[PDB]
Amino acid sequence: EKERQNRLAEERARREEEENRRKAEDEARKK
Repeated sequence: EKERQNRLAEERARREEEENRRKAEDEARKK
């Protein structure tokens, strides 16, 4: 269970950092 939950949690965090770098490069284009 913990293996599964941690895997899903890192998948979530990776998607989150994807969106963060994405908004970052968007703002960069606005610059």
